[PDB]
Formats: sequence, structure tokens, C-alpha cells
Amino acid sequence: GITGTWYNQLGSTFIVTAGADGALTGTYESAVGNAESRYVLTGRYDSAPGRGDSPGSGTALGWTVAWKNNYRNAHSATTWSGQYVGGAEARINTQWLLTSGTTEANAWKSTLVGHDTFTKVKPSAAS
Amino acid sequence: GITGTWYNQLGSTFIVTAGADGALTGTYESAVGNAESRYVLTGRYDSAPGRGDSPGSGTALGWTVAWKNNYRNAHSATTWSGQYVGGAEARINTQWLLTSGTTEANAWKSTLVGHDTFTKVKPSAAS
Amino acid sequence: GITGTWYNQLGSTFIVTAGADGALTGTYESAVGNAESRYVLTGRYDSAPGRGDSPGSGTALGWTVAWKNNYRNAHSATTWSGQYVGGAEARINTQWLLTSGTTEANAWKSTLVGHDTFTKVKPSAAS
Amino acid sequence: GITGTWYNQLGSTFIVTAGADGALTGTYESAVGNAESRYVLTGRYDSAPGRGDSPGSGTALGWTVAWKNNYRNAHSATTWSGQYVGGAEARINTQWLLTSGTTEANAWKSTLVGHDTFTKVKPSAAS
Repeated sequence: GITGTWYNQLGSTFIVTAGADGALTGTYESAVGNAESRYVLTGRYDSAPGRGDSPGSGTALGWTVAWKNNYRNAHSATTWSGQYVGGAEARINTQWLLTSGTTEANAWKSTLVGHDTFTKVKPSAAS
Repeated sequence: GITGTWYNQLGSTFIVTAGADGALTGTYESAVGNAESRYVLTGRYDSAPGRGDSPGSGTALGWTVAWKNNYRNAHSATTWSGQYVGGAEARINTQWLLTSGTTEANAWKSTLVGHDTFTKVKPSAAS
Repeated sequence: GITGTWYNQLGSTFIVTAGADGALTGTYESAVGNAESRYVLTGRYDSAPGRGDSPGSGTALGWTVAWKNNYRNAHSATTWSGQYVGGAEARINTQWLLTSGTTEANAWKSTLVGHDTFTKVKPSAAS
Repeated sequence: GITGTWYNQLGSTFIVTAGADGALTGTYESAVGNAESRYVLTGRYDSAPGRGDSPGSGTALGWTVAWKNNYRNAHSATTWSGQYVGGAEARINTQWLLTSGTTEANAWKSTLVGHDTFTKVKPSAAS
């Protein structure tokens, strides 16, 4: 379900393997098709999401990307927290926090918040 | 700096190894001293935090815990996003998101937000 | 004449000191006002540009920026070759070469060419 | 790798030190064996050329020589832009721009372009 490639609605993609131990491992590409925009991803997911009181519930998950690779260091990291929903219309609905390293005086403004909806498909076109 | 044990201000602790590749790996113990309250932690940090325009800046990092182990499955995961500050008074200042798997109808209320300040020491007492 | 700040016509600026020995030393800011976009500049200029057969001739100069700093590594370097012209309308007219590190198979396409005209002033506005 | 002496295929040589900060510093000798043909060289190189998407890529670099010393002033400067390739057959493949100071009317013809391939060895013979 979760293993594979995901697209947000803004130009980014990631590939992830969801392992039997609850691990998420992959790569996040902040600009689709840009091979220099790839960063390590790591996280965790609920590997036994079934519940009797709440049937049909999504699968909780989270991951982190530190925005450092051989081409960029934004001295920050994003974490996404969300849930996977399967079915015809599979998606991962998330909220994210991006924290940048700051001086003490600037710590109050170190963290941005946002949201991303990831889908298995996006509109696409031949070149 | 980051490698070691951290305490929040509410009863939890974690141990982490910060590896040369930017990896964070460890275990999160949601109740100090309770060996059944330990969960896998994984994340990322900025392994080259130095900057000329902003000297003295913290080290960005993030990690995830899915709250599933052999004793509990809360069908949720927390991600913490923050920065490490070193020195006499070392700390990791974070914000967190906890997402629970939900039905579609309840997705609007799937995610809690909070904050944690981690320190290397906490008040402690002999038994 | 050359010592000071220069603006190209596209959003970049640099500051340079032209020393009595023919040295150019400074910093290149690829996006004006963006303190994370600053890179070391170094170069040379003709420190005795006067000529009897060609009075009123510009001052030849060149400099290099490798596009590596604490926030970015584009694995490339630009060199600008040009001349300073003084007067009411001072400018540095340049041509540039940007070479990126490539594999052998791609070496044929490692180098871009362009041009930049630098002036001491650009249109500017209050915030 | 880069530090040392380099020969082009036409009679010139230079010596360069590549410093940990990304600096290039040395001397360019436009005629091998002619001690009056030496000029200051300065430049920059990519001090962390490794890339995951492009393994085996060259090292981007550039430098400038203003053609003024105690014996000559050609009222011009050359910049070379290129990449270092290591290995058995080490080389620096470059393109260059030579700009001469000109009057305004002649500015259109102020800049020559060419290419130089530098190697660590050249054919040589006893006297």
C-alpha cells in the first residue's frame, strides 16, 4: 500500500519502502525530474492498522528529510505526520513542520508549518 | 553533541545515535523507567550546521516514532521537528505532530500539535 | 574606480576590493538581499591601464566564483572576463563561462557562456 | 590532485596551490623556461566535488591572469573556466576568455575566446 512513489500537489515526489518492521526508507525529490534535488528520507508507520472499534481507519505514519545533500544544505529539516488511505483514490494526507537552525534570538521563528497531500498519480504529459 | 540521552519535561526519554551520514537512530521511552514503553525512533539531522551569515545557529533535526511495539499500538505516529542547541545548557527545542489513523469522516481531527523541550539532564533523586 | 559594489542586470551583486597589486578580492551575491547566496570572489585587474596609442581605454579584469558555500554546491564555477569603464556611467562589461564538473561522456556540454553588464547603480525602491 | 604544475599544449605552464578553502593561488608562465613571462594567478575550485547522481564527475574550477608583470603589460586579462579530471591521464580541460581594455568604439572586439587542455606532463627532452 505505502511502498512506492508519491507525488504532492506542488512538484515534489518521493519513493519509499515500508518494511515489515514499521520502517520507512527512501528518497525525497523536492523537484520532480531534478536528480540533484534528492535527499534521504526515513520514518515509521503503523504496521498493524486494523481496529475493531474503527474499521476503515487510515494508517498512521511519519517521516523526516534533512535538507542536506551533495548540492544543497538548507540547514533545516521537514517532518511530515499523516495517514495513508488506500483504495481507488490512494493518498497520504499530511501536515508538516520545517525547522531551520537559528540563533537563540531567532528561535521563535525557526519553524514553519504546512500541509501536503500525496497521491500515487498526478496529471502528466508527453514531452 | 546530539548523540546520547534526552529528557523532555514530562516523563519521557530517548536515546539517539547521530551518525556521520545525517542519520538519527534510537529508541523513545514514553515513560522513564518503564521498559515496556520503548519504541523505535528514526530521523535525520543537519550534519554540517556551520554558516557564515549566521554564526552560532542551532542544528536542525527531526525524527519519528510510530506508537507500535510489542505492548501497545496507538495507531498513531509522532514527528518532532526542531533544533539542537549545544553548550552548558544543551537542549533540543521541538514542535511535534501526532497523527492517528482515522476514518475519512474523522480525518479533520486526526492530528494533534504540541511542543517538547529536551534536555540532557532533569531533576533526579535517589530511591 | 573598481573597488565597491556592482550590480548586474539580473538580480546579482558583488563587492570587490581592487588592491594596488592587481588583486581583486570580494564576495558575489547571486540574489540581492539574500545573505545565503554569497560566495567568495577572486580575480585580477590591470593596475596600470594608461596607453599612449589608445587613450580612453577601459581597464581589463577577470574574476572567478566557485559556486560552493555553506548552503549550496552547484559543482561549478563561473569566470567573468571584461573591462571596467569609468565616468558618469561607470560599468563593467563582461562575458562569462560557467563550467560544471561532468563525466567524461558529458564533458562536451560542461560549459555555458553568457554575458553580464555590471553597473554601480540599479533601479531601487523603498519597501 | 590539482595542486602542482600544469602544461598546456602550446608552451605555457602554471603552478597552483589548491587550498582547503576552495582557493587557487599560483603563477602562470606564458613561455616555459622564461622567468620574465610569469604572472600572478588566482582562482577558485569546487572543494567537494562528489555527487551521488553523477559519480566520476570532474572538479569545476576557474582562474584569472591579468597580463601585467614587471616586464609586460598587455592591458588584458584571461580567465579560464574548466574542470579537473584525475587518474592516470590527469588533465584540466578549459575554455578561456581574453579581454583587452578598449575604447568604447572598440568594445565589440575586446574579447577573444579559446580553449586550453592542461596536462601534468608534456613531451620533454634533455638539452
